[PDB]
Amino acid sequence: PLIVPYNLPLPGGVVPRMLITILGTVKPNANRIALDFQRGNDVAFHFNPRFNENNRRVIVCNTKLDNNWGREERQSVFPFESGKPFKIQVLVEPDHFKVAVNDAHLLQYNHRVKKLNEISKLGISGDIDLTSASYTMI
Ligand SMILES: CO[C@@H]1[C@@H](n2cc(-c3ccc(Cl)c(F)c3F)nn2)[C@@H](O)[C@@H](CO)O[C@@H]1Cc1cn([C@@H]2CCOC[C@@H]2F)nn1
Ligand SMILES: [Cl-]
Repeated sequence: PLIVPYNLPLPGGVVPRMLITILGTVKPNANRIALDFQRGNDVAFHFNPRFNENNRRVIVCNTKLDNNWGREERQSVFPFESGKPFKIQVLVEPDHFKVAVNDAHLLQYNHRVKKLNEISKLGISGDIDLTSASYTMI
């Protein structure tokens, strides 16, 4: 286990067939979780479960370029629960990131940042206890 926030290094960036597994437990009174796939200051893929946005639960995904947030992709399917252990898996595919939570497909996010080999850090933050952060090639 590690104390958030934590940066998982991704040397030489990501590549198709790379499967990243984040294990943790959501804190009892959680407001938000965030994964940030970074290319320097740019955020290629921000995955942001929000427990209480306008008294609703929503997943927000976005890209940050030149310090500006772009078009949000939103999803009401919300597999997380306060207090509960989770597994987030991010499969890097040629054209998108594929996200599954607790072995169930959640969403796909098309690559806006094209230089996968430059996406060299994964930031993990928010209202979680982080157990594990690792990757393998499938
Ligand atoms: C509050 O900041 C968030 C941002 N955010 C969230 C965090 C974070 C920090 C720490 C922890 Cl522990 C953690 F969980 C975190 F989510 N940091 N930055 C991010 O979620 C962003 C996703 O679009 O939305 C907000 C920023 C934002 C969005 N937009 C518009 C909205 C209309 O559409 C076009 C633009 F997107 N303008 N600014
Ligand atoms: Cl944090």
